[PDB]
Order: sequence, then C-alpha cells, then structure tokens
Amino acid sequence: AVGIGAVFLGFLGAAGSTMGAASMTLTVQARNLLSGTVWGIKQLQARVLAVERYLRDQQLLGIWGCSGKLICCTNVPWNSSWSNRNLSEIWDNMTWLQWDKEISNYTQIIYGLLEESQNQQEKNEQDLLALD
Amino acid sequence: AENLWVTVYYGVPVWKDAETTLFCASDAKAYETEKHNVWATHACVPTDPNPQEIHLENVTEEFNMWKNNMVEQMHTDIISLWDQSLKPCVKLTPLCVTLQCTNVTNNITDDMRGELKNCSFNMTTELRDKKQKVYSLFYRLDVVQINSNKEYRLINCNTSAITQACPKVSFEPIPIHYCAPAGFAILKCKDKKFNGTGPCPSVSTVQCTHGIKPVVSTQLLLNGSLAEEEVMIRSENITNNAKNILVQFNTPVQINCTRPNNNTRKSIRIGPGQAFYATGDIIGDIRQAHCNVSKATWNETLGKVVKQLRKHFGNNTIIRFANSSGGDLEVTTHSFNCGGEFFYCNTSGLFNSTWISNNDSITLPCRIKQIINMWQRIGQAMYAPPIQGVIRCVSNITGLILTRDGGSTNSTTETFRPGGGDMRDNWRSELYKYKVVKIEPLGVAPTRCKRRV
Amino acid sequence: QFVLTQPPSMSGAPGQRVTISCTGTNSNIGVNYVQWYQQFPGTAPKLLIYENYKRPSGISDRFSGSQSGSSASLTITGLQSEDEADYYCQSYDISLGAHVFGSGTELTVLGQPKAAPSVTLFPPSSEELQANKATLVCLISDFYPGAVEVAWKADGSAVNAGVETTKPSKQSNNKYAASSYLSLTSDQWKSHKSYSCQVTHEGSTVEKTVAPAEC
Amino acid sequence: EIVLTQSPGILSLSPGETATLFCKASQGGNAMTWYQKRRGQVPRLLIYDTSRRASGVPDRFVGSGSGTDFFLTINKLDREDFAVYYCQQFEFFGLGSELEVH
Amino acid sequence: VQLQESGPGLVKPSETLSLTCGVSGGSISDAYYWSWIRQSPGKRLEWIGYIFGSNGGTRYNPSLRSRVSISIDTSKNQLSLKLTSVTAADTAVYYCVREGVPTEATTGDHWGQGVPVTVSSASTKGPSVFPLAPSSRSTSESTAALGCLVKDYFPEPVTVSWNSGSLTSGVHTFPAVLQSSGLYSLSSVVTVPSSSLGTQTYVCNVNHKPSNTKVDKRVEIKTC
Ligand SMILES: *[C@@H]1O[C@H](CO)[C@@H](O[C@@H]2O[C@H](CO)[C@@H](O[C@@H]3O[C@H](CO[C@H]4O[C@H](CO)[C@@H](O)[C@H](O)[C@@H]4O)[C@@H](O)[C@H](O[C@H]4O[C@H](CO)[C@@H](O)[C@H](O)[C@@H]4O)[C@@H]3O)[C@H](O)[C@H]2NC(C)=O)[C@H](O)[C@H]1NC(C)=O
Ligand SMILES: *[C@@H]1O[C@H](CO)[C@@H](O[C@@H]2O[C@H](CO)[C@@H](O[C@@H]3O[C@H](CO[C@H]4O[C@H](CO)[C@@H](O)[C@H](O)[C@@H]4O)[C@@H](O)[C@H](O[C@H]4O[C@H](CO)[C@@H](O)[C@H](O)[C@@H]4O)[C@@H]3O)[C@H](O)[C@H]2NC(C)=O)[C@H](O)[C@H]1NC(C)=O
Ligand SMILES: *[C@@H]1O[C@H](CO)[C@@H](O[C@@H]2O[C@H](CO)[C@@H](O[C@@H]3O[C@H](CO)[C@@H](O)[C@H](O[C@H]4O[C@H](CO)[C@@H](O)[C@H](O)[C@@H]4O)[C@@H]3O)[C@H](O)[C@H]2NC(C)=O)[C@H](O)[C@H]1NC(C)=O
Ligand SMILES: *[C@@H]1O[C@H](CO)[C@@H](O[C@@H]2O[C@H](CO)[C@@H](O[C@@H]3O[C@H](CO)[C@@H](O)[C@H](O[C@H]4O[C@H](CO)[C@@H](O)[C@H](O)[C@@H]4O)[C@@H]3O)[C@H](O)[C@H]2NC(C)=O)[C@H](O)[C@H]1NC(C)=O
Ligand SMILES: *[C@@H]1O[C@H](CO)[C@@H](O[C@@H]2O[C@H](CO)[C@@H](O[C@@H]3O[C@H](CO)[C@@H](O)[C@H](O)[C@@H]3O)[C@H](O)[C@H]2NC(C)=O)[C@H](O)[C@H]1NC(C)=O
Ligand SMILES: *[C@@H]1O[C@H](CO)[C@@H](O[C@@H]2O[C@H](CO)[C@@H](O[C@@H]3O[C@H](CO)[C@@H](O)[C@H](O)[C@@H]3O)[C@H](O)[C@H]2NC(C)=O)[C@H](O)[C@H]1NC(C)=O
Ligand SMILES: *[C@@H]1O[C@H](CO)[C@@H](O[C@@H]2O[C@H](CO)[C@@H](O[C@@H]3O[C@H](CO)[C@@H](O)[C@H](O)[C@@H]3O)[C@H](O)[C@H]2NC(C)=O)[C@H](O)[C@H]1NC(C)=O
Ligand SMILES: *[C@@H]1O[C@H](CO)[C@@H](O[C@@H]2O[C@H](CO)[C@@H](O[C@@H]3O[C@H](CO)[C@@H](O)[C@H](O)[C@@H]3O)[C@H](O)[C@H]2NC(C)=O)[C@H](O)[C@H]1NC(C)=O
Ligand SMILES: *[C@@H]1O[C@H](CO)[C@@H](O[C@@H]2O[C@H](CO)[C@@H](O[C@@H]3O[C@H](CO)[C@@H](O)[C@H](O)[C@@H]3O)[C@H](O)[C@H]2NC(C)=O)[C@H](O)[C@H]1NC(C)=O
Ligand SMILES: *[C@@H]1O[C@H](CO)[C@@H](O[C@@H]2O[C@H](CO)[C@@H](O)[C@H](O)[C@H]2NC(C)=O)[C@H](O)[C@H]1NC(C)=O
Ligand SMILES: *[C@@H]1O[C@H](CO)[C@@H](O[C@@H]2O[C@H](CO)[C@@H](O)[C@H](O)[C@H]2NC(C)=O)[C@H](O)[C@H]1NC(C)=O
Ligand SMILES: *[C@@H]1O[C@H](CO)[C@@H](O[C@@H]2O[C@H](CO)[C@@H](O)[C@H](O)[C@H]2NC(C)=O)[C@H](O)[C@H]1NC(C)=O
Ligand SMILES: *[C@@H]1O[C@H](CO)[C@@H](O)[C@H](O)[C@H]1NC(C)=O
Ligand SMILES: *[C@@H]1O[C@H](CO)[C@@H](O)[C@H](O)[C@H]1NC(C)=O
Ligand SMILES: *[C@@H]1O[C@H](CO)[C@@H](O)[C@H](O)[C@H]1NC(C)=O
Repeated sequence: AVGIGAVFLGFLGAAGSTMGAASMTLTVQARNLLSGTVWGIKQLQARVLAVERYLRDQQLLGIWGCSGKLICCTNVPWNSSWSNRNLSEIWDNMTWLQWDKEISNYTQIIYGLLEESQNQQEKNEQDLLALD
Repeated sequence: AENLWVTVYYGVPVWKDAETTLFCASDAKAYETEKHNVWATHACVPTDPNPQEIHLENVTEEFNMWKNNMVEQMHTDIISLWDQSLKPCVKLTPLCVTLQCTNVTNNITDDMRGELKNCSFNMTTELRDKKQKVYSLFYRLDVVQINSNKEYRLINCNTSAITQACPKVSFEPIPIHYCAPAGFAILKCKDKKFNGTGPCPSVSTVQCTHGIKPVVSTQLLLNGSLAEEEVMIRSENITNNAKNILVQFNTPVQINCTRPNNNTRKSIRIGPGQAFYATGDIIGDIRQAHCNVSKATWNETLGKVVKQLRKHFGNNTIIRFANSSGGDLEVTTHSFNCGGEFFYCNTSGLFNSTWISNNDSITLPCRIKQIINMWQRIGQAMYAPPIQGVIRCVSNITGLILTRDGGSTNSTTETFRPGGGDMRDNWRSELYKYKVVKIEPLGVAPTRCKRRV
Repeated sequence: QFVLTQPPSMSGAPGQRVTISCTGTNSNIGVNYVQWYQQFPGTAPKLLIYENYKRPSGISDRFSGSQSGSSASLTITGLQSEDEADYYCQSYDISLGAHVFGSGTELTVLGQPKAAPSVTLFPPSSEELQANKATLVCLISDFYPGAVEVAWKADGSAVNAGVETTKPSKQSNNKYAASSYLSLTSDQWKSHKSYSCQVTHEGSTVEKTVAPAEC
Repeated sequence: EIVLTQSPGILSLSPGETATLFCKASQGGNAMTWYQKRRGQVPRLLIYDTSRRASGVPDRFVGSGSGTDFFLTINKLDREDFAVYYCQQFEFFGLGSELEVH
Repeated sequence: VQLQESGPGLVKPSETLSLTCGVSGGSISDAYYWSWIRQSPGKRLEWIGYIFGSNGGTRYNPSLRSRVSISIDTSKNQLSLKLTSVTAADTAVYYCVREGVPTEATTGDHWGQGVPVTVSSASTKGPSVFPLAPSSRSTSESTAALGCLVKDYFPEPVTVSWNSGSLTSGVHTFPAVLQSSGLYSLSSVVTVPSSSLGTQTYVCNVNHKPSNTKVDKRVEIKTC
C-alpha cells in the first residue's frame, strides 16, 4: 500500500512545518515531558521542578472547560482586533514559532476570559440541574 | 460562521530561551576502573548508548558563543570536583621545616646552575619520642633561601598549608557527557561554516552532547575537536584588541613530549598511618625534558592560518609573530599535565616569523614543578608525587589562542602573540555549538468549532 | 556508507527456505516501518513487503516478513528459479532525516544447469572497409555459468589489439550473455589470412574463424 | 588606525540654552563614548555605548548618532557644564572641544 | 497511471541537470507522494526527494539540500527536477514514483521506466551503425544471425527497434562495451530463418537521444 510515506518524527520534529500538519501529532510532544554526594540534591530539585511545572499546567487546564481532552473548543468568540489575519492563510502558511511573536501582546487576558466563561457556564448548568 | 472561537492546544511544539542546571553522565567503561579511582563516577549515571539526534527542516535559530551560559557552571563544576577529590587525602603540615641542602653529585659547569637540590632534615617517626634524619630531592622552583652555612625552606610554607594528592587517583581526562533534564532540549548548529555568532540555517536538537574531554592547558589546546575543511578564526569584536582570538585548524599536528630521567620513589612514614613520597636515587644521566614537533607540517599550518587571517585585515598586510610579553610563569610558556606530572614548556621557538604580502624537527625545552596552584585560590596549594621510569606522551595539537597588539600610530604590520588568560576559553572552544531551550506547551488559536451544551 | 547492513550475496537450491536479514539501529528500524523491494538487473524495482509483513496484490504469498528490535527478516519458503535478483530493505531514518536503503542482497538460485555457449562471429561490413576499419564481433549468448573466456587470435598467433569485451551479463532467462569486439583497420584486415574468436566456457574451447579472403 | 574628527569645538554660548558637539569616525560600525574634563580636576564618564548614562548623570546630556556621525547634545546649560569634552572610540582618541561662557 | 522520464542524458560539469517526469492516467493533484529515486553504478540506491500531490509540500535529502529543487505543474501534469553544479558522482539512473493507494488490493508502488544521466565534459556523438551482415559462417542450419553494430555513440543509450519494432521475435540487444576511447559500442542482433532471407527487409532503427539522432540502417545479405 504505502511505498514511502511520512512516518513520524521526534518530539519538536514537525515544529518547522505549518500548524495544520503539526496538529496531526501532539502525543509525541506530550509524552516526552515527564521522565524521558551533593549532586543528589540538584537532581532531586530538578525532578521536583519538572513535576511542579507539569502539575501547574494540568491544573490551569483543569479550571477551563476541558480537563483531559487534549483538544478543546469553547464559547469565547475570537476578536479580530488581536490578530487581523485571514483564516485561509494561518493554517497553511505559518508556524507556531512564527505565531507566538504575533500573539505575544494579547495574553493573560484570554485566560481570565476562559475562567469567567467556564465559571458562568458551570453555575448556569448547576441551576439547570437544580431545577432538574 | 464569522464567529471564530478560541481553541486551546496542549503540546504545541514551541520553545523559548532559558537557563537552568544540567546533568553529568559518562560511559560504562569508566565504572570498570572501580572504587572511584577516576573522578566523575561519584556523580555519574552511566550514559545510555545510541541517544537520539533528531534532525530538523526549515527552522532557523541564532546562536551566540560569547554570552552563552552553562560554560560558567562547567568552570564551577570542574573546580568543585577537584576540591572533592582532595579531602580524603593526607595533609602535609609537619613537612615545613628547616632543610639542610646541597648540590647533587654532578660534574657541574660553574656557570650552569643545578636544577636539582639534595636536602636532608628531621622528621617524626611513628612514635612521638623518636625522630629521624632523612633526605630527598627537590627542584629549584620549590625551595627558597632562608637568611657560614646554607639552608632552605619550602616556597609555600609562609602563606598556606599543603595537601598531597593520593597516588590512587589518576589525572587523565575521560569523556564527560552533558544532558538536559526533563522538560528542556539542547540545540546544535550543524552548519559547515558558522563563525560563532548569528543565525544558523540547519539545526538539530539533542538530549545529550557528544564526548567532551576536559584538559587543562594554557596555550595550544590539546586533544580537541578539529573543524571540517578550512581553518576558522573566531572572535567577539575583532577591532577590539581586548578579546582573545580562537583559531581552530583542520589537520591535527603531532607533538611529542618526554622526560628521560629515571626516577626512584621512596616512602617515608610521618606517623600513624601516614605515608609520604620523596624522590630517591637517579639511575642515569641527567638530561633535560623536552618536546618535539615536525618542521614542515608546522610551517604549512602556519601558512594556512596566515592565508585565512588575511581576509579579516585586508590583503596587503605584513603579519608577524612574537613570543609572550611577560607575566607570571604559567602564562608565558604553555603548560600541561602528562603522565600524572606537570610540564611547563617554553614556546619562543615557534612564534618567530614574518610573512610577506604575496624531516628535521623543532625541539623546545621544558621545566618541571612539583607543587602547583591552579585557579589561583588564596589558600590552596597542592603537592604532586613523583612517578617511576622514563615518561613520554604523544598528542594532537588542535587549536590556538591569540592576541593582537594594540598598535596605534600608523603601522601596516599587525603582530600576534599567544596569551593564556582564563581557563574558560578552552571550554568555549567546545561549547560553541549548543544553546539550551525550554519547552512550552498549550498554545491557543482561533478556528471554527464550538462546544455544545 | 549505509546505515542499514546486509550480507551482500547468498545462494540456495530450488525449493529452499532462506532468511534475508536486514540489520540497522533503533533510530531507524525500531520506530518506523520497513519495506522489502525486488529488482532484476536492467529492471526497475518492485515492492514485495510493505509495513513489515504485508504484500500487495500481484505478489504471491510465497514470501513472509518479520521485524524485531533493530532487525528485519524476509523468509522464502520453497525457492523458485525466478528469484535470481537483487533485494533491498528500505526505511526512513530520523537522524539523517531521510529515507535510506540497505546493502543489497543478490539472490542467485542454485540448481541452474551449466549451459554451453552460443557463439556468433561477424566480419566487418564492406561499408566499414570503405571507412577503412574492421570490426570483428563475437557474441556469446545463452550460457551458464557466467565464467566465460574470450580470446582473439591472428593467423597463427593471438591478438589483443582493438579488443574490448563485455562480461557475462545475466539475461532474462537467468543465463548469461556477453560480447567482444576486435577493432582493426581495413588494411590490417587484409594484412592477415584469418581472425579467430576462441571462447572457453565450462572447460570447452570453441574457436570461430573468419578469413579476410572471405571478407 | 581609526582616527576621530571633532566638530565645531570652540563654542561660546550663554546659560540656559542647548548646545551640540559633533564627531565623525573614519570607520563605522562601532560604539561611541563621551568624556567630560573640568579645570584642574579628574575626568568623568558621561556616555558609554552611544546612548547610556553613567552614575551621577542627569539625563539632560543626550548622546545620539549612527554609522560614523555622532552628536552630543546638552539642553538647559548650567554654570558647571562649561568644560572640555572628548569623544572616544577605542584606545584612539579625539582632540576635544571647548565650551565657554558668552 | 503510468510514469515516464524525459531529459538530456549528458550533462556538462558545474552545470544544471533538468528532468521532466510525465504522468498518464491520473492527476498530479491527488493525495499521494511523488518521489525521485536515483541509482548509481554499483546499484547504490539513494533517495533524493518527494513532494505531496495536493498542496505541493516538499521534503528533500538534507545532504544535497543546497543544490536540489523539485517542482510540480498540474497544467501539463508533470513533475520537474533541477540539480545545479553537477559532478562525477551524479551519474545515475533516475525514476519517478507514486506512493500507491492505501487499500486492500493495490498493485503496490508505481514505478517509472527511467532516464540514464551521465555527467561528463566530453562532447556527445551521433552513432555509427553498421549492418552486421550474416556470412555463410553465420547461416548455420537454416537460422542466421543478422544485426547492427552501434559503434562510437556517446553517451548511452541507443534504442534498437527492428523493422520499426514490428518484429521483436528472435532479437537480442547485447550488452554494449566501453572502449578505451571512452565511446560506447553495442551489438543488436536478430536471428532470422534462412527462407525469409530472400524476401523480407530488416532495418535496425537505432536512436541516440543525447545527440538527438536516429539512424535506420538496413541489414542486407551480399556476397563479400
Ligand atoms: C591525548 O590523548 C592521547 C590518547 O589517549 C593521550 O595519550 C595517552 O595518555 C595515556 C595516559 O593516561 C597513556 O596511557 C598510559 O599508557 C601506559 C603504557 O601502556 C602500555 O603498556 C601496558 C602495559 O604493558 C599495556 O597494557 C597497554 O596496552 C599499553 O600498550 C600505561 O603504563 C599507563 O598506565 C599506568 O598508570 C595506571 C594508573 O594506576 C596504572 O594502573 C598502570 O599499571 C600503569 O602504571 C597509561 O595507561 C597512553 O599511553 C597515551 N597514548 C595513547 C596512544 O593512548 C594523551 O595523554 C592526551 N593528551 C594529554 C595532553 O594528556
Ligand atoms: C625560551 O627559548 C628561547 C630560545 O632558546 C630563549 O632565548 C634565548 O635566551 C638567552 C638568554 O640566556 C638569550 O641570550 C643569550 O645568553 C647568553 C648567555 O650569556 C652567557 O655568556 C656571557 C658571555 O657570552 C656571560 O657574560 C654571561 O654571564 C652568561 O654566562 C649570551 O652570551 C648570548 O649572547 C650571544 O649573542 C651576542 C650577540 O650576538 C654575542 O655577543 C654573544 O657572544 C653570544 O653569541 C645571548 O645573549 C638568547 O639570545 C635567546 N635566544 C635567541 C635565539 O635569541 C629564552 O630565554 C627561553 N625562555 C626563557 C624564559 O628562558
Ligand atoms: C563590537 O563591540 C560591541 C560592544 O562594544 C558588540 O556589541 C553589540 O553592540 C550593539 C550596539 O551597536 C548591540 O546592539 C544593541 O542591542 C541591544 C539588545 O537589546 C538593543 O537594545 C540595542 O538597541 C539600540 O537602540 C535602542 C533604540 O531606542 C536604544 O534604546 C538602545 O539603547 C540601543 O541604542 C542595540 O540593538 C549588540 O546587541 C551588541 N552585541 C552583538 C552580539 O551584536 C559588537 O557585537 C561588536 N562587533 C561589532 C561587529 O560591532
Ligand atoms: C613522536 O614519537 C612517535 C613515537 O612512536 C613517532 O611515531 C612514530 O614515528 C615513526 C617514524 O616517524 C613511524 O614509523 C613509520 O612507519 C610507517 C609504517 O611502518 C612507515 O611507512 C615509515 O617508514 C617505513 O618505511 C621506510 C621506507 O619508506 C623505511 O625507511 C622505514 O624504516 C620504515 O620501515 C615510518 O618509519 C611510526 O609509525 C610512528 N608511530 C606512531 C604510533 O605514530 C612520531 O613520529 C614522533 N613525532 C614526530 C613529529 O616525529
Ligand atoms: C645527596 O644524595 C647523595 C646521593 O645522590 C646521598 O649520598 C649518599 O649518602 C649515603 C649515606 O648513608 C652514603 O652511604 C655511605 O657510603 C659509604 C661509601 O663507602 C659507605 O661506606 C657507608 O657505609 C654508607 O653506605 C653514600 O655514599 C652517599 N652517596 C655518595 C655518592 O657519597 C646523600 O644522602 C644526599 N644528601 C646529602 C649529601 O646531604
Ligand atoms: C636534625 O636533628 C639533628 C639531631 O637532633 C640535629 O643535629 C643537631 O644540630 C645542632 C645544630 O646543627 C647541634 O648543635 C651544635 O652542637 C655542636 C656540638 O654539640 C656545637 O659546636 C654547635 O655550636 C651547635 O650548638 C646539635 O649538637 C646536633 N645534635 C646532634 C645529636 O647531632 C640537626 O641540626 C637537625 N636538623 C638538620 C637539618 O639536620
Ligand atoms: C560572523 O558572522 C556574523 C553573522 O553573519 C557576522 O555579523 C554580520 O556582519 C555583517 C558584516 O559583514 C553585518 O552587516 C552589516 O549590517 C549593517 C546593518 O545596518 C549595515 O549597515 C552594514 O553596512 C553591514 O552590511 C551584519 O549586520 C552582522 N550581523 C548579522 C546578524 O548578520 C560577522 O561579521 C561574521 N564575522 C566575524 C568576523 O565576526
Ligand atoms: C621573549 O623573547 C625575548 C627576546 O628573545 C626574551 O628576552 C630575553 O630574556 C632573557 C631572560 O629574560 C635575557 O637573558 C639575560 O641573560 C643575562 C645573562 O647574564 C642576564 O643577566 C639577564 O638578567 C637576562 O636573564 C635576554 O637578554 C633577553 N633577550 C633580549 C634580546 O633582550 C624573552 O625572555 C622571551 N620570553 C620568554 C618567556 O622566553
Ligand atoms: C519548508 O520550507 C519550504 C520553502 O518555503 C516549504 O516549501 C513550500 O511549501 C508550501 C506549502 O504550503 C508551498 O506554498 C504553496 O504552494 C502551492 C503550490 O501549488 C501554491 O498553490 C500556494 O499558493 C503556496 O504558494 C511553497 O510553494 C513551497 N516552497 C518551496 C520553495 O518549495 C516546505 O513545505 C517547508 N516544510 C518542509 C517540511 O519542508
Ligand atoms: C652548587 O651550585 C651552585 C651553582 O653553580 C654553586 O654556586 C657557585 O658558587 C661559586 C662560589 O660561591 C661561584 O663562583 C659561582 O658563580 C656559583 N655559581 C653560580 C651559577 O652562581 C655552588 O658552589 C655549588 N655548590 C657545590 C658544593 O658544588
Ligand atoms: C629505570 O630504573 C629501574 C630501576 O633500576 C630499571 O629497572 C631495572 O631493570 C633491570 C633490567 O631488567 C632489572 O635487572 C632490575 O631488577 C630493574 N630494577 C627494578 C627496581 O625494577 C629500569 O630498567 C630503568 N629504565 C630504563 C633503563 O629504561
Ligand atoms: C590524533 O590524530 C590521529 C591521526 O593524526 C587520529 O587517529 C585516527 O583516529 C581515528 C579514530 O580513532 C581512526 O579512525 C583513524 O584510523 C586514525 N588515524 C588516521 C590516520 O586518521 C587520532 O584519533 C587523534 N586523536 C588522538 C587522541 O590520538
Ligand atoms: C612568603 O615568602 C615569599 C618568598 O619570596 C615572599 O615573596 C612572600 O611575600 C611571603 N609572604 C608572606 C605572607 O610572608
Ligand atoms: C614554509 O614553507 C615554504 C615553502 O616550503 C617556504 O617558502 C617558507 O620559507 C617556509 N617558512 C619559513 C618561515 O621558512
Ligand atoms: C627568530 O626566528 C628564527 C627561527 O626561529 C631565528 O632566527 C631565531 O632563533 C628567532 N628568534 C629567537 C629569539 O629565537
């Protein structure tokens, strides 16, 4: 069937390519994140720094709508005043490294928007199952 | 439709630049020499064979060797390993004593001076009541004159104590591998021509570096990694004359060094369970320890570096060389550690040439110090024991360290001189290809999907 | 240099069962799919095994495929005479970031009988004598094994001037074909009474002879 | 060797104004440095890296320029600001300028 | 879906080889990979590059990445390869391939026929084709060998059809020899029954593409 197809790369392998092709593989970029006489103190503080970072990320993802989905969607509409880009060009033109410098200004606000949105949705569905 | 919705993505491959600690690890053959005789197996997990070296396409990053980190912690870590390899060994406190010295038995010409002095003194035995009379040999660079008769003392016994190294622990380097912990990566520029600053268009990431052998040398760095094709010079600001110039050349040039005098060690006892190693009899003729290099290969490589150096200063330029200008001992000459003994070898015979705009072997003589003081710490002097037999060692000269003279007042020639300076530049000759970057997941991007209630 | 290693040649009787091993490292084989390809000499290659055990339609189930660790293996049960070819293993490698091929393995099937050679000795055309040259052509076809000997000869002596020779080339019937040309002028052509191509194959010596009297 | 050229130099003005001295290099690409020397005293650093100020420096001294051409501009001149000034790329040096009360 | 190759067989050193791959039976825009493969003498197989059919995304061998370029034109349904500053290592046979359908009963991969490409400084040559006329020592027991010597053509190849390809029975294009002059010479024979020797006519239609010529030389029997 397949004579020669693109198999898979290492973690950060796709990161030069476009975001549409890079979104096919996330599990590789996710798995290489946890694990694979004064010096023991340096190794132990390295390991606990690693698990501290990963647990912070898991909690920050948990307080939004999606705990463990690894791909989410939500109910906050995109304001075009941040990005001013077409839909047709971003998924077939740019990389994430290219993307991050463009969206670097508008951060730390979108997170709070997600927080408030998830909070209001939870209290409204709470009221729904309250009258249920 | 036009209501695009935000979508969060976990594990987007993207990074930033950062600084953190690192990880030391070597092979499994270093554990065969058991019981921590070599250092860096107190603190070494064995490396796993064939780590991944994954390649990348289009992505292009910029590097900078001069403000690069992790070299600073390497210079810290080697010093800390050196200090950890000494506290289980004996002190040499009761050795600072009045020495009765004379010349060794040799048909000496009057104008030449003795390189060996022959001294005898008192020392405590295993008990406290007996004391004995014993003799040994020393070099002239270790005793000084206290002030009829003629008597000496050691050089260091007025500012510090003195620690003898153990004869168990060896001194040869071994390939240290550096590795990143979980949640970082190490990049590597694989470009063939990259001087040391700026963007590199073909990168590759990695989890662990290649083999690095730490050797300490002041000029003419040894056993290094040569470049691919040409001879590359690198500097930070070339028109500034304060910064050194690193020259990495292509073909290695062989060097021999040897000490021919046969030596006999001898074990004096200080007291309960304390050994001390003198230098006993000398069987043979007293010759002088020296180094050989080949003539034509040296001249041809100097022609190579002249041809490459001419591009940074215009074509019509006279270029010459000169020996070191002055200073303390271990920066005029070049200095190294062969066979578990330290050499300081004069280099004036190599850097005397001038270069116009268009079988035999060179020797050079050395000297031998027994006590050393590397890194110039304020209270730390280290003795080294002698060894047995004729000693010789072969190596590959690989790189060079130079310094331009600050010549004002309208002179077309640009002389160059060797200058040792810091120990950091030897590591900067090998970590010129790695920066350390930090992974960041959870990007966020708009698209057309919406979560249902 | 090839990052995938194979032993270069192997031979076996018809009906035999052999295993061709492809040896590499973890970085290429241990994570990717490997493929097995077949080509004849002078022939574009053909896929045999894709994704380490699967065969496309048009290919028999006579071959089998397995993979373990950093090694791959093809197994031929019931070797046929048709399988005199060159086989290759192929994969993709991360460290080079590229597709790579193996060492190549020439499967020469045993049991082929020794075939006595067919010889043809052409004189030059009279056009070539008008061009003042003389090509003597010795075509040696349909023979086994591929150890053939050509020798060009004069009236009483040998000649090795103007001689060029193609080797026994394994043709479509798994036998061999070869050729030799003897290049002279037309004046050197008419300077002799005969020219001979004497070929030795399987100990058998056969000499074809033309005469410049016979043009 | 890189030679610096100093412009206008001898400059006589009144207090409360702004002034600007000029310097030009024979080789572009490098940074610039400005030094103040008063009468019978020790010189003092004003400008390093062509725009940065040292300690004890009010920001009314502003250096600027690019390539080979650099300007030093002082606004709101005071009595202590009347001094001699020097430009500096590397071990080389310029001849100087003179600020005098008019 | 058939794949065929086009281009000059001889390239001068330090110049740019160009190749055109013509595809039949399908579109180039389909969701498939299209790849170039070259084969050195000694049968060293080496991947060059590939490009996806739909959007045109490319991936080359990095080790030649400076000098290789691959393009696709859907208008002519063609693939194109360009290699600048060729040297002697680039003498190879070239195929263009399609990856194959990810289904149950596929034919496997789809291979081209190939172009042989020679990197050389010497000038090309139109061949000298001479009719190997069968002598009486060639006409043994009612079967004769009659052929054509394609002497001094440079570079390879020459295609030999027989009566414009209408006869393929009993023919054999033998392996060519590589002379000390550096020029190739091949033998292409057909074995013919003797009774047809007086009636039928036999042209070898030999073609040399790098010199862009075709010689149609008839083989005729004559006494001396
Ligand atoms: C740049 O890199 C080169 C290449 O490695 C270095 O050159 C080597 O330096 C090492 C020093 O560590 C030399 O190793 C020494 O070799 C001696 C001779 O070994 C020969 O003889 C033994 C016994 O017959 C054989 O088994 C062996 O195969 C050799 O043929 C040894 O005697 C030394 O060991 C001594 O010390 C240990 C320490 O306890 C004792 O246990 C031993 O019993 C013995 O007393 C040591 O192994 C080596 O010879 C050098 N050359 C080569 C070609 O490797 C350079 O040193 C390095 N550059 C610099 C500046 O150092
Ligand atoms: C690194 O290696 C280089 C290369 O070897 C060394 O360079 C040489 O250093 C010596 C220093 O000793 C240079 O000077 C020579 O010293 C001689 C010693 O003088 C003795 O003899 C005189 C009488 O001649 C006595 O009065 C005196 O007390 C000493 O006993 C001088 O005599 C030499 O003079 C020579 O040249 C002059 C001028 O031509 C003649 O008049 C003399 O007759 C004699 O021929 C000389 O001055 C020597 O020149 C250096 N070599 C070169 C090639 O220049 C470095 O010293 C070494 N580095 C270190 C730190 O040692
Ligand atoms: C020669 O030596 C110099 C040092 O003497 C050496 O360093 C380079 O100097 C240039 C200055 O020309 C640096 O470029 C600066 O980089 C910083 C980094 O953030 C920027 O902030 C700077 O911005 C300028 O413009 C701003 C506009 O308002 C100002 O506010 C600001 O103060 C600056 O004027 C400027 O881009 C450069 O980073 C260094 N280092 C390097 C590696 O280039 C230089 O490398 C040596 N060699 C050469 C060939 O010059
Ligand atoms: C530093 O010291 C080392 C000491 O080992 C020294 O390395 C040795 O040098 C010798 C001579 O330079 C090398 O011997 C060579 O051997 C090869 C292979 O056997 C030969 O091709 C050479 O000559 C042979 O053939 C000649 C005729 O062509 C004969 O006349 C001759 O006698 C030989 O038979 C040559 O002699 C030896 O291989 C090296 N060994 C190593 C391990 O390097 C080195 O040369 C010294 N450094 C310098 C700069 O001199
Ligand atoms: C300086 O080094 C020398 C040798 O390099 C040392 O000299 C040796 O000292 C011993 C002392 O026991 C002498 O041994 C005696 O020798 C005589 C000779 O017959 C013998 O009769 C005695 O019974 C005893 O064995 C030895 O001779 C002497 N070496 C020489 C050449 O005379 C010396 O210890 C060192 N220190 C000094 C001189 O302070
Ligand atoms: C090592 O220990 C020995 C033995 O303890 C020391 O020998 C002693 O040396 C001193 C001074 O050299 C001697 O004092 C001298 O005594 C003589 C006569 O007794 C006198 O004429 C002198 O004016 C001086 O007072 C002492 O007697 C002597 N003792 C012995 C037992 O020999 C030696 O000095 C110590 N050090 C070294 C470096 O050898
Ligand atoms: C080492 O490699 C770096 C990177 O290639 C070199 O730095 C670059 O040097 C060039 C000069 O050859 C600089 O170009 C200059 O740019 C300014 C920008 O305005 C322009 O005005 C000048 O006329 C000149 O064209 C370039 O900016 C500089 N940096 C980068 C990032 O490319 C460096 O020269 C190389 N060699 C050495 C010996 O350091
Ligand atoms: C670098 O090269 C210069 C020139 O070759 C070296 O200068 C030379 O230095 C030596 C020792 O410093 C001078 O030797 C003198 O010998 C007399 C003999 O009595 C002595 O009285 C003096 O005190 C001095 O030791 C020598 O004259 C001098 N050469 C010249 C031409 O001035 C310099 O030593 C070299 N640097 C190194 C590290 O070798
Ligand atoms: C690495 O970089 C190269 C060079 O930029 C990439 O090749 C480029 O791939 C894009 C695919 O998005 C091509 O853009 C599109 O091409 C089609 C062709 O029909 C056109 O219709 C579109 O409007 C758009 O231009 C681009 O032409 C192509 N450039 C080259 C020089 O080949 C490559 O995809 C990157 N990634 C990898 C993994 O190699
Ligand atoms: C040990 O060696 C030194 C060094 O040569 C000798 O010192 C010499 O002493 C004489 C007389 O005091 C002087 O004339 C010489 O000039 C000195 N040499 C030097 C280089 O300065 C000392 O005499 C030697 N002692 C013995 C016992 O041999
Ligand atoms: C260096 O000195 C030692 C000590 O004398 C020499 O070793 C001797 O070698 C001879 C020859 O085999 C033996 O007879 C002795 O027994 C050895 N002595 C010891 C203590 O082992 C050694 O040979 C010398 N090195 C040379 C000459 O190169
Ligand atoms: C010093 O240089 C020599 C050659 O000048 C190096 O020797 C080569 O080492 C490689 C790797 O082990 C071998 O594959 C080669 O066969 C060796 N010889 C040659 C002629 O290339 C040597 O590795 C260098 N380094 C040391 C520490 O000796
Ligand atoms: C120790 O002795 C040396 C010998 O010259 C001298 O230079 C140094 O100043 C002395 N240091 C002290 C602290 O006495
Ligand atoms: C180096 O070799 C060249 C060519 O053999 C020669 O011309 C030159 O003089 C040599 N260098 C020196 C310093 O003699
Ligand atoms: C200068 O160069 C040559 C060769 O090294 C020679 O004339 C002389 O020994 C050198 N100078 C010194 C001081 O060694």
